[PDB]
Amino acid sequence: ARTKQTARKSTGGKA
Amino acid sequence: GTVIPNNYCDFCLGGSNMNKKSGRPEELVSCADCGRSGHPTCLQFTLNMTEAVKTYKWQCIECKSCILCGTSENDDQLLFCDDCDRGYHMYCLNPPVAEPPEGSWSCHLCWELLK
Ligand SMILES: [Zn+2]
Ligand SMILES: [Zn+2]
Ligand SMILES: [Zn+2]
Ligand SMILES: [Zn+2]
Repeated sequence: ARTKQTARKSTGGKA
Repeated sequence: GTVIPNNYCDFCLGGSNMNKKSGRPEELVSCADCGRSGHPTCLQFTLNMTEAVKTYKWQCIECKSCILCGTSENDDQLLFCDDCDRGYHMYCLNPPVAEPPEGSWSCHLCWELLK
């Protein structure tokens, strides 16, 4: 499952 | 408010006419609150998630607020639905949840709609 925190960490390419 | 969707993807800088990562045209999805945009594939969304996020006021990771209480507190506890990307605090669920599940978790709205 994703949380905001894990999603931030796995989507590093976001400006 | 003063929101205008950005015409470029935060990840690859391409517009809807050309995703620079894939080399294909691809629509942008844009945050309802801040206007930041991304190609769904750059956001790593499935195709079904892509369709879902276009049906409601999707928010980007930074703006995401809990559907149930409306806050953006406790990033470590704000689950994102794996079918629609809406955010729910684990402590706003009932029964509340102690840890993010392994593998997919989907919200009650999607459970109602799809099953
Ligand atoms: Zn892109
Ligand atoms: Zn946003
Ligand atoms: Zn909440
Ligand atoms: Zn959902």
